[PDB]
Amino acid sequence: AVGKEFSNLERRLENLNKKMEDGFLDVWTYNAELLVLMENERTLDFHDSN
Amino acid sequence: AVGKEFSNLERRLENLNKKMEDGFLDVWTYNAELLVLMENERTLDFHDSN
Amino acid sequence: HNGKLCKLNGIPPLELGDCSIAGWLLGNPECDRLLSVPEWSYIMEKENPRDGLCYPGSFNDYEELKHLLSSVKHFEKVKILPKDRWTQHTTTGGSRACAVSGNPSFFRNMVWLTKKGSNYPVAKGSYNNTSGEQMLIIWGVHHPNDETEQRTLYQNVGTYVSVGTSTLNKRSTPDIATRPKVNGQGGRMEFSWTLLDMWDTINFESTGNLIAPEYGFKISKRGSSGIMKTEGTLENCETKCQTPLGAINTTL
Amino acid sequence: TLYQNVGTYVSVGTSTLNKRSTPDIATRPKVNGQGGRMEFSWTLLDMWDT
Amino acid sequence: QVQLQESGPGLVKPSQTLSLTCTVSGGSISSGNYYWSWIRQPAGEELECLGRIYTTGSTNYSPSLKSRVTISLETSKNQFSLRLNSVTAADTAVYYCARGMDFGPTDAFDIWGQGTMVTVSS
Amino acid sequence: QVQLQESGPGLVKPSQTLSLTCTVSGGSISSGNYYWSWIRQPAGEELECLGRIYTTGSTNYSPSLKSRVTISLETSKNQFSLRLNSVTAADTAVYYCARGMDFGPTDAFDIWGQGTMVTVSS
Amino acid sequence: DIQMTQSPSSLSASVGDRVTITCRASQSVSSYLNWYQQRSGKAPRLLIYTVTNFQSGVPSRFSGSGSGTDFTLTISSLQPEDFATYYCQESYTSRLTFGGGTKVEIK
Amino acid sequence: DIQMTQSPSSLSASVGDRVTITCRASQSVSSYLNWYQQRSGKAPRLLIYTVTNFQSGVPSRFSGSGSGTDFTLTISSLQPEDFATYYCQESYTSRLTFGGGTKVEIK
Ligand SMILES: *[C@@H]1O[C@H](CO[C@@H]2O[C@@H](C)[C@@H](O)[C@@H](O)[C@@H]2O)[C@@H](O[C@@H]2O[C@H](CO)[C@@H](O[C@@H]3O[C@H](CO)[C@@H](O)[C@H](O)[C@@H]3O)[C@H](O)[C@H]2NC(C)=O)[C@H](O)[C@H]1NC(C)=O
Ligand SMILES: *[C@@H]1O[C@H](CO[C@@H]2O[C@@H](C)[C@@H](O)[C@@H](O)[C@@H]2O)[C@@H](O[C@@H]2O[C@H](CO)[C@@H](O[C@@H]3O[C@H](CO)[C@@H](O)[C@H](O)[C@@H]3O)[C@H](O)[C@H]2NC(C)=O)[C@H](O)[C@H]1NC(C)=O
Ligand SMILES: *[C@@H]1O[C@H](CO)[C@@H](O[C@@H]2O[C@H](CO)[C@@H](O)[C@H](O)[C@H]2NC(C)=O)[C@H](O)[C@H]1NC(C)=O
Repeated sequence: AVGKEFSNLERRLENLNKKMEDGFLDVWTYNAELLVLMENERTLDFHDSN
Repeated sequence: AVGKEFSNLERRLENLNKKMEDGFLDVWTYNAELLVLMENERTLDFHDSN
Repeated sequence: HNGKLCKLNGIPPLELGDCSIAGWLLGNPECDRLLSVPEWSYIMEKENPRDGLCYPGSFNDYEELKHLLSSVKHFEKVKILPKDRWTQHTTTGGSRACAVSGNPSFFRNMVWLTKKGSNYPVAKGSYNNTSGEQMLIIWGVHHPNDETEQRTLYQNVGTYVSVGTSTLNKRSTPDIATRPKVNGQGGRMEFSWTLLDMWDTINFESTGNLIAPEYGFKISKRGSSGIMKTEGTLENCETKCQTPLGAINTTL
Repeated sequence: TLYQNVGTYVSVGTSTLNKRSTPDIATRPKVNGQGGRMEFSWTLLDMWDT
Repeated sequence: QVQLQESGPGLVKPSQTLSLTCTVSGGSISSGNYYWSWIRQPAGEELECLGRIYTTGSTNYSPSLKSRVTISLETSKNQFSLRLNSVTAADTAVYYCARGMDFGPTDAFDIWGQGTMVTVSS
Repeated sequence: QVQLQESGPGLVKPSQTLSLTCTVSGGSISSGNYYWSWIRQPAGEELECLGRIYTTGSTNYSPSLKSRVTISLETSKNQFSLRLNSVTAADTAVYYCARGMDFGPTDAFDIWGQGTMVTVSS
Repeated sequence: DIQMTQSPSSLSASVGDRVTITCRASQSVSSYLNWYQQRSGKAPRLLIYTVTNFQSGVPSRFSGSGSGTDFTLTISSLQPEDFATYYCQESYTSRLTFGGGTKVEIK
Repeated sequence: DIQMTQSPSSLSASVGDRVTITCRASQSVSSYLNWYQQRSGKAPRLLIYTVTNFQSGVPSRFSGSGSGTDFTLTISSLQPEDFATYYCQESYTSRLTFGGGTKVEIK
């Protein structure tokens, strides 16, 4: 369950929750895009070598 | 040192600790398995091309 | 996505509509359509809900409670302290702030205890939690904005409210002070909550300013979830993953 | 019976700590035979501090 | 101790405007959970609520009077006033300034002024 | 102010059961850090603890009596009672109801009842 | 709107007598009924602010009772100070109306 | 189990005299020794609840002292009200035993 409730005196904590979400998001986005690009090059090379 | 002690009024915080652990675990598990699979295909192709 | 808000893994959300969690649990006079309490797997709440605390106030550890309740797939509302047990106190008060059809009223699940006759005998009561499962108990303290108000409603001025269990030890006193008026009132109610374990006893004691629960809530499911903020309503559909914009049914 | 005085307090402090509390006298469930409770607190006293 | 003091008595003609001012002393009119009202008592009759004004400026007027009566709050002088338009002979009465307690469970007129007599006639 | 009142006096025969009930007034027997006990005083002798019962229901009985004596707690009536089985002539004594203070550093009999005489004879 | 009834319209009593005044609501008003003592020529004084709850300065001889629709004001022992018109008021509704008023007369 | 000894078994004194009663434990009981005043025909009354600490209502003339194995109860100035049998009790152990009892007699 993504998204947590924080009070107005917990901004320094809300910000950590935000950082994990943004952090993991950059990790997954970067990896997902490179995984797709790397696989597509390998895929096309595979078919041409076949 | 993995694992932290939280009180019963800190569940919203305990849950973030849990999320980092589960989060990093999915990142490492996914990457470790694809790293092994990608390397094994490259390894076998390497030997066959040699 | 589907564009629909669906049941998650066959279990519907709690649908609060225009109410907040505190409104629902305290019994805001305007949240009496939420008493259906269907088993839920997530809570659906309108962002910036209106039907919150009809009497201005605050709720302690509110975020922690909001988190707790997302796991409670189901509550049984239990009449722990019938309001007619306080034979020496007035249990019929209310406020125009919570009025229904022009008449003063109050939160439906609580008793505003005030003075009867010429006094406020120490109010006491307890419950031994023999319900078979852990209960959520909510109570609060009334903070007047005047000395006149404190005397008129409670007789005693140097009052306190004390609550405890085998693990809880809480005592507080009212803060009498001038405050800005919110919803017509310069007064404030402060709510607190605890979980009473099985076979444990909760003991209430007060010399004034106590809002006692009439009902508590038995929590019997113990899972994990969150609160989704959306202005829509539940449709008769099912999903595996739900977003505020509607459900997602994919394998990707 | 134990302390003579009723409106008591306990006050502790250092160059950084300023803590004061009073006892809560109230009926509580008995735990291990006792309806009483002890509350413990702690601090770190730095060097040469009092 | 808070006191409410009404302005003096007088005679007005039909179709005139009745105007009474209540001076509040001993505290501010914007201070607590209170409301002010005017209560009328024709000699020999029951007390009648003419209307109320809350410390926050909200108002409520009685059905037989609301098309004619205005009550207002002046914080800078700690004063309240009653304005009744289109007066008739039937409005001859004692007019009292009163301070009501707006406490949720308790709603009552705690402080009364002395009452000012207003006569309406030809 | 808490008071302890014992049931009335009497005569029992050997091998009978002694039964005394203490009524507690001025507070609940389940309220604080207290225990109740019965103390015996044969005329001319030292006070003897027969046994104790805690507010939580835990009990302790003296070695010469434990095979014969039972003490019980009845919360609904604020009462305690002493049951001594197989009485003999040697058990003739004054029996007192007493409230002990179970405070960690302080352990003493704070409130005493008046004492009920029980005679055991043929 | 709730209609009020109050009776007796008047009743005489001696000093030292027990005096009871009855106030009835056409609809329940819960506990939101207050009482006032008006002396002739003076503004009304508050006696009871909620049923049974009396105002500071009010003699202990003034004891309210009742609920919902049927309420009583009891003067346990009438004094020379109590020859007044008593009024009840229902504050449950938006119109804070008063009852007819009961006059206590000297016997 | 700890054996108690108390002495004198009796002692007479005049009103106004200094009176001391000695209580001895066969084993240390720390500070857990209390004292009682029993009047003939009445239940015992608590005087001292821990060594040196007296009960409310107990005259200041009753002053406890001592530790471990040797304790004293001192009456600074004997009154007509004090002709009683005094007992000490050791509450350290599970058996809350009493000493023999010391009778203060009129001289
Ligand atoms: C709160 O309530 C519990 C439970 O009480 C029992 O169940 C309720 C639903 C009602 O029907 C009650 O009338 C009923 O008593 C109380 O705990 C119970 O206390 C009794 C002793 O009084 C325990 O009995 C003993 O148990 C031991 C084993 O531990 C045996 O060896 C003994 O022979 C004897 O049977 C009972 O087990 C215990 N039950 C539970 C679930 O703990 C509790 O004391 C009460 N709290 C207060 C403050 O009164
Ligand atoms: C707590 O204790 C410290 C240390 O006191 C010293 O060491 C202890 C182990 C004992 O042996 C003490 O008897 C001994 O004094 C106190 O701090 C010390 O205060 C003195 C002044 O009274 C300082 O001396 C001066 O230092 C300046 C440099 O800052 C020189 O220019 C002066 O000529 C002179 O030598 C001393 O340096 C200082 N030491 C430390 C470690 O801070 C401290 O005051 C005391 N606290 C209280 C409340 O008494
Ligand atoms: C999630 O989507 C899948 C795919 O659309 C649904 O599975 C099948 O959908 C086709 C139509 O596209 C039907 O003809 C099949 O009969 C469905 N399969 C089964 C086993 O019923 C799946 O039902 C959808 N799940 C939810 C909860 O909506």
